[PDB]
Amino acid sequence: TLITEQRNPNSVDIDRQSTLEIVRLMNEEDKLVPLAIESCLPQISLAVEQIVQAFQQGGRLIYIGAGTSGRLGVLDASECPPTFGVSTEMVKGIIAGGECAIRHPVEGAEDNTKAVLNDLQSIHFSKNDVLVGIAASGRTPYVIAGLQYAKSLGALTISIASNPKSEMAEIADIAIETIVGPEILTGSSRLKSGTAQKMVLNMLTTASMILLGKCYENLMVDVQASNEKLKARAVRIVMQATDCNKTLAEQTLLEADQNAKLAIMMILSTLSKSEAKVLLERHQGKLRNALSK
Amino acid sequence: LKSLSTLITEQRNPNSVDIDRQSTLEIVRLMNEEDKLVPLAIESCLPQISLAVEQIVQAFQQGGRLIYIGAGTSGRLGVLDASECPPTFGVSTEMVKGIIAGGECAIRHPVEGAEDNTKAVLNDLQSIHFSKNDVLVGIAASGRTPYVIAGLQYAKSLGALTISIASNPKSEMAEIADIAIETIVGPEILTGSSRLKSGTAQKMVLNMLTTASMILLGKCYENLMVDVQASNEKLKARAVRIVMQATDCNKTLAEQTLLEADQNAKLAIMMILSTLSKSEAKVLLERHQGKLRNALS
Ligand SMILES: CC(=O)N[C@@H](CO)[C@@H](O[C@H](C)C(=O)O)[C@H](O)[C@H](O)COP(=O)(O)O
Repeated sequence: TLITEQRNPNSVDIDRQSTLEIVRLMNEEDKLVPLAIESCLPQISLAVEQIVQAFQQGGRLIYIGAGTSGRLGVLDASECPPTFGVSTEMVKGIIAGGECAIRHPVEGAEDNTKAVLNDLQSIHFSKNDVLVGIAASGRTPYVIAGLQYAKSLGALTISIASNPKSEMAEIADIAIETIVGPEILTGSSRLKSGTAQKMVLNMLTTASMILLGKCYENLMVDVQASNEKLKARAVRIVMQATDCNKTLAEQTLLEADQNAKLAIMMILSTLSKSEAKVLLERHQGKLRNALSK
Repeated sequence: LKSLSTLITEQRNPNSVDIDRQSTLEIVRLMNEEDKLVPLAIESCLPQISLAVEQIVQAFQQGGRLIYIGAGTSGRLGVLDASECPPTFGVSTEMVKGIIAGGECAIRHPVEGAEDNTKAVLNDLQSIHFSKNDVLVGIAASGRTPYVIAGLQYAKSLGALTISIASNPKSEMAEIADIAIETIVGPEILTGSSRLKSGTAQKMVLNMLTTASMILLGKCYENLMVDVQASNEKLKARAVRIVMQATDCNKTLAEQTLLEADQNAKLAIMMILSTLSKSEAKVLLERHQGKLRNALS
């Protein structure tokens, strides 16, 4: 009786339509997703602010889910250290069934309310951490038990689901409800619900990191340059922020240990490396504040 | 700073110059406004996506596999979409495969240099015995990731159909590939953060490539995925439910017909709706390529 499980009347003839019609239909349904997220903007906004607050108190952003949801959690978290320069501990994706569940099934993983207890305890989940439970259905027991444990510790709990008034929503402090409508292939939550979940998670990390100063203007100043594109982007970023040349950007970057934010601080302040480090620290890595003062 | 200024993926977004000073709600609203651009960008790609699906369907029918390659988020999304196919469609793990630069180490974190390593893609493709009957989909926002470029070249040299998905127009990847899909989502909210709009566009396109191709293989009755073989207890319950949902019959007929059809839900549905016996239903279904409603005339 859940929306996620309903049949979609616009896809009833999909088994006899042309290739173009099927993809047109899917693309049409896809336009529903950003609209569905729009209803959720106030809750998402509140989520970010609370996450930022938790980050400032030493807590982490923890994602849990099974199957596609858990994989999306891992995907979003994976990108935080190279984009924002933070540790792997800061945003962690946990998936039902562990490491292999990223590619492979794990029978009963989504129904194992005992395992989520172990999974959260082995990372010492605490009152200061934030738990986001992700399940299109809103009733995945693994996620439910996870949320319950987090709530019992006094931790902030966020639920992301695609059915209204879910059990997950009831438990969680903040209920994000992405009502994307019945899927094109009945029950295929990986489609619109997966897309919505990616959009929401992308917001939770991007927005919170922007607010923690993990960027400057719209430049990725905390990027970890682990390849040719990224190494060239760091140089580019320093030039964009300072109007200096390529030679000076590379030189400073080298001196700043490939830290573009530090390099920018050094160039726009004429300060030495150690003093630029000192001023940045004193303003929590917020380059704008470190230069404003 | 090399030629990155030329690529939309590396360009600055006018709407987010001050994003480090905008309020929390302004930030999420902007990300949301920009998200709206993505299905629109994919709309203009529908004819190429169609061509790609049709090619993939031929390959599936010729015993070929659908192979995804990429680095970083792209690679991960290839792996994501492929990982979902066996449970979603009741297919073998071999039929859709996701390969990511740097292997299993890259799945949770970056691997230093992996996207640059043009030798490694040769090993990765050879290790799964990539052949001319397979379809290679190269996935890269920038359209110039050398790992993926070399991937495609190797595939092309074999005579395998090649598909590229990129977010910059007229890319090197597009030049090499037979079918070029070009999702122009515009500059990201955080400059160069291709995990965002490009990642979303990538997921949407991959989802179409697998979902539409599976539908064309006849896996569906109306908008139900019915190709399930009840090899154990939990697939049986899923089969019974889908037989019931498709034919509006009761649990009794669904369970009995499942038995007579050797645990094949699709054939069970065929028997019930046609009133034909197992062997007869099998013949008629084959004559219409395993497409249920075409067979039921
Ligand atoms: C830009 C960034 O800081 N991180 C992301 C994307 O946001 C990149 O990945 C990182 C480096 C990784 O290896 O985890 C990106 O996914 C690859 O460079 C693929 O680029 P592309 O081939 O054009 O799709």
